[PDB]
Amino acid sequence: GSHMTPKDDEFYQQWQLKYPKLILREASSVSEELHKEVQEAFLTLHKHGCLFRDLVRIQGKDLLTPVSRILIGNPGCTYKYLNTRLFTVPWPVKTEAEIAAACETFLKLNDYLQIETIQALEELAAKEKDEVDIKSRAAYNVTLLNFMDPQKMPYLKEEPYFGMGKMAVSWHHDENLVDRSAVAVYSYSCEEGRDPDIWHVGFKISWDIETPGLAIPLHQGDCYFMLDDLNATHQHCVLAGSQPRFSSTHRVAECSTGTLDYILQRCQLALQNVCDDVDNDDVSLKSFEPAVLKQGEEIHNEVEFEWLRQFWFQGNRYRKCTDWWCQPMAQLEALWKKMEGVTNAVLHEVKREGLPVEQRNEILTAILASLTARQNLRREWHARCQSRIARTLPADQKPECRPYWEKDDASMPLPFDLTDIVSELRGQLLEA
Ligand SMILES: Nc1ccc(-c2c3ccc(=O)cc-3oc3cc(O)ccc23)c(C(=O)O)c1
Ligand SMILES: O=C(O)CCC(=O)C(=O)O
Ligand SMILES: [Mn+2]
Repeated sequence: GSHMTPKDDEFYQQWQLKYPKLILREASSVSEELHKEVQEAFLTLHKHGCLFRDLVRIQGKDLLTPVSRILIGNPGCTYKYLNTRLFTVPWPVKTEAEIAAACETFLKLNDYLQIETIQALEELAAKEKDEVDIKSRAAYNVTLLNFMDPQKMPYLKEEPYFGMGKMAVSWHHDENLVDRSAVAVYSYSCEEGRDPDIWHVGFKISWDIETPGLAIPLHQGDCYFMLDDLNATHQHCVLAGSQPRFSSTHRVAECSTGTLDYILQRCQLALQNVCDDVDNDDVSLKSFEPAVLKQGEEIHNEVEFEWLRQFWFQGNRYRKCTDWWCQPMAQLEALWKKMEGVTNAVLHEVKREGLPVEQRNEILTAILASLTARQNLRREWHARCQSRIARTLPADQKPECRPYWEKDDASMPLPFDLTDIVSELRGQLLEA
């Protein structure tokens, strides 16, 4: 396989024909005011130690990301990538001053790229011959900031299909975005085919290593845009240059189950089955209808694994840049605590003498999948907090396996290990 750069005559026609949805707006087209401001913001944020490598999970393997990052965006919003839920350090939509200033900066960058994107989608629709679709597909709600110093890596991976050389980030799609939403990137480089010293973004068509890929050079302050279905039909990578580089990748996160407000509302829904006169250990339930119980235990898992464990796995490295999620995480944890009491109550009702076995088996069938999953995921999370590489990470932001309590701890109604309880309930349902 081979690739094209501006050095090739075919590059330009290839781009115009097979990539009308990829746009480049060079540093020139953006005000020097903005450049200085966002570059300063990157640099303060780096100096404050705000960007972290993530301890992600891909195809069974625990991996540190070579790139270090921080998520910034709408308050209460989250972005899930490579099985890791990033929580926004918030920007001032309708903290240590400096850090708050940088977030405001990236908010205005966001406004600018949003305008540019709408503009480009308008021109794109015009060449193809509804403005709600356009504005929603450009309504960026977060940006994921990236940093890599390539001299810090002992050995970089070779781009395997087209000879593009060294890769900072492998071929992928930006995942979990609103359908056909655009992606806008501000690239900031600290400065026989593609020049190894310059950073490039690479592109290929999915499934296809015969059509030569493109490597677009990125100089300081250059911006690129992926429009409409480009991010789905094509893969992209990042090709390392000689110097360090920052980037700001503004996206429309699909967040329909990804906001604080959403998960709080799910918790409230589970707790509608609970007599709520008073908050004590005496949890009593309004109903034991299978469908209501299933839902409650499903929500129990949702808040526990998508929110609590995800959050605390990141070693609380937010209080380094914000405390916005502190009380929300305390509130969710308490809501999850009550839900522990709920599961206990359901177990108590199952073991109760005087319950017709038909109603007992109706309940078991409703909750077994949830308690099973709660066991399996709890093991995964516990392993993932010990493991090989979790060893190394600085104790100042190393994975905490929260919530966690010992067998001896009697502030909690149930044990962390549910294996006994799962076997016992699975046996009863087979009792013929
Ligand atoms: N240790 C690593 C962990 C993750 C990735 C990586 C990927 C590695 C493999 C892959 O198929 C997709 C990847 O997508 C990424 C997206 C990001 O925003 C950041 C990193 C990746 C990589 C990589 O780029 O090869 C290495
Ligand atoms: O930095 C870029 O240009 C693309 C962003 C990216 O691939 C990433 O790190 O998620
Ligand atoms: Mn990317």
